[PDB]
Amino acid sequence: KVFGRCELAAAMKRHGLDNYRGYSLGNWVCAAKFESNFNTQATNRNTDGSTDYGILQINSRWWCNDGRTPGSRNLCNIPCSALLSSDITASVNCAKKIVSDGNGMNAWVAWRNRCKGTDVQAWIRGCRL
Ligand SMILES: [Cl-]
Ligand SMILES: [Cl-]
Ligand SMILES: [Cl-]
Ligand SMILES: [Cl-]
Ligand code: NA
Ligand SMILES: [Ru+3]
Repeated sequence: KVFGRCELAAAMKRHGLDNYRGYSLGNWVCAAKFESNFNTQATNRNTDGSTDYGILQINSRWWCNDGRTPGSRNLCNIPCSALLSSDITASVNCAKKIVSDGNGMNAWVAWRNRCKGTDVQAWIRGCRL
């Protein structure tokens, strides 16, 4: 599914991400924009052989199992394919664990490089939330 900006904001809110670990909804929307362009089916191979999956480009090296990432973990206890679903529940639940891991949203390099410190509230501007 390719979400609209306010559609995804609404879904993330409904799923408990608004201010999760102190990160306003705009931060989550901004991260999703630059990780996946709001596309739940987004996949990208990393140089290390791992693959990132979904709306929030969660990595197969720690967080989900894809059967092809040697020496990896599956800390979210899910198949990476669950992260490509139109239903964002699995991605949100796993992102909750990632952002709680110690470095907050810096775990998402594109959040750090493109969202951090910016006017992230722009991302939820005009949404009925
Ligand atoms: Cl915000
Ligand atoms: Cl699996
Ligand atoms: Cl959903
Ligand atoms: Cl933090
Ligand atoms: Na894995
Ligand atoms: Ru839902």
